[PDB]
Amino acid sequence: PKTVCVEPGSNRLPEALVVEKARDIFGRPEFPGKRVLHNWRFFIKAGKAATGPPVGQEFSKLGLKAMDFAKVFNDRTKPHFKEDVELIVRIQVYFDKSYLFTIEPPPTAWFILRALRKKRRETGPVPLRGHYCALMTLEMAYEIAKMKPLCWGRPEYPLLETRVRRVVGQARRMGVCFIGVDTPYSSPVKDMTEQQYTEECERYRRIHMEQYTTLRQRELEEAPLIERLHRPNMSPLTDEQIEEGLRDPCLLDTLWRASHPLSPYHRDLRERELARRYLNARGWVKDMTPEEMRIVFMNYRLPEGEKRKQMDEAAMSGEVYWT
Amino acid sequence: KRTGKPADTPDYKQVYLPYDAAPTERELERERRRFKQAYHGRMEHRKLVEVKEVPLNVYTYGKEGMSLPIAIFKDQKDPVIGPEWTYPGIYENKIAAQHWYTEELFDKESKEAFESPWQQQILDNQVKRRMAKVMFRMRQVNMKAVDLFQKERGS
Amino acid sequence: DPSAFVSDTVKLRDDKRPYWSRRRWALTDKFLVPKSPK
Amino acid sequence: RYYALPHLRTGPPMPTTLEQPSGEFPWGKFSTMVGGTRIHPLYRPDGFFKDNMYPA
Amino acid sequence: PQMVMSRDELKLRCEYCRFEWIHDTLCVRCPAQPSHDQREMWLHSTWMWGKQQ
Amino acid sequence: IRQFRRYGDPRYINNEAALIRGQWGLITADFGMVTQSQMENARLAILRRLPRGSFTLTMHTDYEEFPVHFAFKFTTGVPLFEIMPISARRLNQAEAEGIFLAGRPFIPLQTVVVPQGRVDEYHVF
Amino acid sequence: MAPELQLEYMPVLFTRTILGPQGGFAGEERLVKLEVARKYMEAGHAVTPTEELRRGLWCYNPDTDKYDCFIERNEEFLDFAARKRQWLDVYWRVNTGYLLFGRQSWGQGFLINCPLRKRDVAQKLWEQYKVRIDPRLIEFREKDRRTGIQELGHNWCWLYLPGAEELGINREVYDNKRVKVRIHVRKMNSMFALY
Ligand SMILES: [Zn+2]
Repeated sequence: PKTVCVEPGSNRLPEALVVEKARDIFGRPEFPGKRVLHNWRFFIKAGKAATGPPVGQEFSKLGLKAMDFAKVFNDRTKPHFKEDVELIVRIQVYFDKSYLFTIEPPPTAWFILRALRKKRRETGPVPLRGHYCALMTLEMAYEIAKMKPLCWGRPEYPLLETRVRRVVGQARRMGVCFIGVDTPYSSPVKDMTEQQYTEECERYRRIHMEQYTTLRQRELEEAPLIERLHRPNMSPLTDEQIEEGLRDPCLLDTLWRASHPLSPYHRDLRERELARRYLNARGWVKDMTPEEMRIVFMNYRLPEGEKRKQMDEAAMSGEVYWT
Repeated sequence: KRTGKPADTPDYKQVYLPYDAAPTERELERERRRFKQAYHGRMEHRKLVEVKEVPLNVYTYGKEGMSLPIAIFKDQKDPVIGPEWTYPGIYENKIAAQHWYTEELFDKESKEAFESPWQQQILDNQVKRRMAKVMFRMRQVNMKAVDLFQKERGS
Repeated sequence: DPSAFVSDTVKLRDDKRPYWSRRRWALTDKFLVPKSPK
Repeated sequence: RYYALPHLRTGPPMPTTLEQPSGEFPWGKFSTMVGGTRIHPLYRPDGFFKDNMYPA
Repeated sequence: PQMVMSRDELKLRCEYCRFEWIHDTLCVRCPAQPSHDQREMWLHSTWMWGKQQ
Repeated sequence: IRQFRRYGDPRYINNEAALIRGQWGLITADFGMVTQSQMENARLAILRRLPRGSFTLTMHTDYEEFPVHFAFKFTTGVPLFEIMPISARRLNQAEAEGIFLAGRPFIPLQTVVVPQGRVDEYHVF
Repeated sequence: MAPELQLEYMPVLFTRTILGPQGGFAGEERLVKLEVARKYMEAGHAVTPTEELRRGLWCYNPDTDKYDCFIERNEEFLDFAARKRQWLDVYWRVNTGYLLFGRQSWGQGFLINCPLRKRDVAQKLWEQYKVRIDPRLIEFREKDRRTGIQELGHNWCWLYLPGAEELGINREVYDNKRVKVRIHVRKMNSMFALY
């Protein structure tokens, strides 16, 4: 009867406690900016760090005593962790033979094998066998991907909907079949008719699209400025046009000036018109009203809101160098 | 490799039930018999294959109220799968993320009919992977002649 | 007008293989075994 | 009997919609750089670890 | 050094293989692993007209 | 039976452009005579470099054999071998040529690697 | 009729579109040799042309692979078929033919002392196979563009047949725009030669 959080897609991050203690165990020692002579990666169980064969031999290659790393690691990792969870420990060794290790949640492969209740050597690529391994919903892969961000400081990025396809991809690569995908339908709901299901899905998916759009919107806002500048598509160009615009600069850059969002500085009718006619001279796109030129050429990987913001005169009229 | 793999296989815990109406074994049969075969590859190579290990219950499998044995910390409670619409762009991914031969996406972009706006991005990242494959060998060939498929293969 | 699609361009010098570049050397490879008639 | 090509009633002399596929493996001129690429030195690509790591 | 039949049958096996000229004859020299050395077969460095065509 | 020295004489250039169904193929670039034993050496040496999981090698042995001893008399543009896919594996020309490069030398007359479909003999010759 | 006198070649209506010099395209009436006409007819590719069949016929598009394509033969189709035939007639005529050349060769390496130009490829085309074409349509090989033809034995060069996309010619020939003209030059002494 219970349904925990019913809202349009606010289950994104894991809960508070996980994020917090993971914030202070999984972490980044700041890069000292020395010359790194070793970049190491290990698989080490939570409570047990050994001076044994991999890490002991590898530390004795530099003449370093492995006991200290093992001790700091064990003291850091023994509380807070369920047993038999293998962690990725990345040790960076600089030219002073001073080092910095990072601790990271298990490989995605581990999470996939656990979420499938599959131990080692039960799972392989499809053409190598010819039969799929265990079914998986996209629901599960979202909570596998929840666990691996780029930076625990900001678990949001990269955005979930993207990095899910990574996990889905790896799983697929393992021979895992899927539900919503790899098969024509989605796992059957008991309580509803099919048209109910699909009419749900059509509104939910577009709600998701809006949310995501505003997410990468503010995400782009946080970034340095140069991305909100002008990178025109080269796709509308007629290939001979592209390469002959590679043979000399003036075509490509007059094209850049001709199609630019109307902005206080770049808005001039005098130099813009003769740019358009310089392009029409050599037979670059000649059917264009300037206002559709500001459409066909615009940064395509640039998100929606800033792109309609740039296509508009008013919202772009406000930004001027004051003094 | 044996490293980085689970040495123990904990189990599924079913917290709450996704439906208020319990299904007949004849429903549980007609659903499970639907999932035993599935398609592999998307193109003129399209092969019906058999799926090993299909869960007893289809309704109760991944869709809600199940806790995943992915838990990591000591105080970590097994994550309980929430409702569908609560996961961002999941319906979108059901369209977007699947096996795409490049040809198949290219003709979609040329016909200007995309199933999803993300398939744009899916396409470009594909192309990049292919020419990445090109750029690598060109860096390897630069340093020495690396001759493709001249060596004897297997034993 | 036949001259559009029909090409008479006599190429005076035969373009050689770029040994002065390491990568353009290997990429331009003509895989061939010469055979005297029997 | 003598045999001679029929006149051209409609459309181009050299086939367009009916075009045969070339028969060369279509390595793009730009995908594998060998020759035939005329690029103004301003636009030189792919220097990502050499000169294009310090752009402009 | 192994004598290849023409320039095309030349190839660079090492990181350390170079192209080099021996008096108009093109060759490959390896400062390490000398078994890598390849001569494109051609006239002897010293030939007269009656002696070698 | 007991045909004279000149019979099934290869020395013409043929008008038929071969149609190769395999993904790649090996084609005779001249006229000559090839013994079966040679074609089996070529067959084995090719098979070695083929990724057997994704591929199958089709040889065309069905042309007439002529007395010498029994061998084949080949015109220009006759198909010999075919790389036929069992899966989605797609070879470059580099790879194809690298593969057939193994079995080429055993075949006494010159050969060219040709892509799937009708041989374009404006490009090949 | 009689088993003795057998019709040299017998008229046929084509349903599929067959590749070679004997085979026609779909919906054309042509008389071919007995052997090939029978092996076409029992294989369902061609039929014996009764009247109502001349008026319309069931042919086949290779995609659907059943004879679903109805083409009725009217004036504006008949003319089209006449042109198409008149085209690939030239095509098959030239490609099957091998034009014999004989000439003078002095000195050592195997050379014609008077190399062939484009005008006398076109010439022999007329003289032998009565193929009348504009000689500017002929093109030579790269190696022979500089010297003319000039080498003894087997040479070939390409003839460009311009118009067909309109006759919809594809896959029924070896390629759309070209034909390989096969030349053979034989050295003869002053008795039998010219030039
Ligand atoms: Zn070497």
